[PDB]
Amino acid sequence: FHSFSFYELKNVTNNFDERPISVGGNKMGEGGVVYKGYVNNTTVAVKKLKQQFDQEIKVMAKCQHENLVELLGFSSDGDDLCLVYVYMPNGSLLDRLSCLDGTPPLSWHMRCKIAQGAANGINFLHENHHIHRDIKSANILLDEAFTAKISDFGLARAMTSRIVGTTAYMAPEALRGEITPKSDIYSFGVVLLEIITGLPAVDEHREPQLLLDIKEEIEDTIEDYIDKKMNDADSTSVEAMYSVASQCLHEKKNKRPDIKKVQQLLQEMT
Ligand SMILES: CC(C)Oc1cc2c(O[C@@H]3CCCNC3)ccnc2cc1C(N)=O
Repeated sequence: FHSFSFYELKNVTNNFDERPISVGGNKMGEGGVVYKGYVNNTTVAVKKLKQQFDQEIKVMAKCQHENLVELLGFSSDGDDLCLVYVYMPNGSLLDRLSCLDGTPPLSWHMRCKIAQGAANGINFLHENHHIHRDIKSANILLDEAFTAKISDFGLARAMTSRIVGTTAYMAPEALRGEITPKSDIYSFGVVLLEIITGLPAVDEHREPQLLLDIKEEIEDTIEDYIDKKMNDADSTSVEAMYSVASQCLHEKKNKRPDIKKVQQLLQEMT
C-alpha cells in the first residue's frame, strides 16, 4: 500500500469537488464520500471519511482476491482520512440494476456471472474468517469486464451493543445484535432477489416496500417478478437462482446454506 499525503489526493480530486460527476464534480457516491481521481496515468477511487479506517486497511492487507476491490493506498494526515482503490468503471450493481445515467440493462448471462463472482468474493472472506456485515448491491462493484468486486470492509469482523448494517438487507438476528457469517448469507439472498427482479431492496412508493417480503408473496409466482429488461433469461436458471435466494433467506440462521453450498448451487445453475 502506498502512503499518500493529503495534498496529493486534494489536487487529483479537484480539491475533493463534492458535486456529482454529471454536474462537473468528482463525487461518485456516498456511504464517507467516494471521489474520482487521476494519479499519473491511472484513474482511481478516493474515499474521504478511524477504527473503520484501520479495519479497512487490516482486512485489505490480508484479503486479496479477484472478487474483492483492491486498496492501492491511503492518507492519514491527522484530521482527514482517505482510502485509495482501483477504479471500477461500471460502478455498483445497484446502479446497473436501476440503469442509472442511462447504462444498458444487464443481460441474464451477465447477471449470473456477477452472482457467481460475488459468491466467490464472500467465500474468500468466510474462508479467511471474516464477516462482511454489510452485503448489499451498492457494495458489489463492477470493473471494465463486469467482474463482481466486494467492497466496504470498515464494519467487517474476525453479540454486539452497536447494531450496524443496511436494514432492508439485514437478517433478523443481525437486527438483534448477533455477529455471524450466516447473516451475510441472508443479505446475499436479498442481492439475488435484486438480480432476478431488477427491483431495489427498499422502495417507499412500493407494495411491498421491502423486497424480501416478495418471497412470502410468492409462497402463496417468480415469473411475475422477473426483470422485464432482459431477453436472455430462461425460466430454468431464473427458478434455480430463486431457489438459492429462497434458501439464503431462511429466517432461521442454521437452516441457511453456507457460502460454499451457495457457490456450488450458482455453479450448477449455468
Ligand atoms: C471501494 C469504493 C470506495 O469504491 C467505489 C465506490 C463506488 C460507489 O460507492 C457507494 C458508496 C460506498 C458504498 N458503495 C456505494 C458507488 C459507485 N461506484 C463506486 C466505485 C468505486 C470504485 N472503486 O471505482
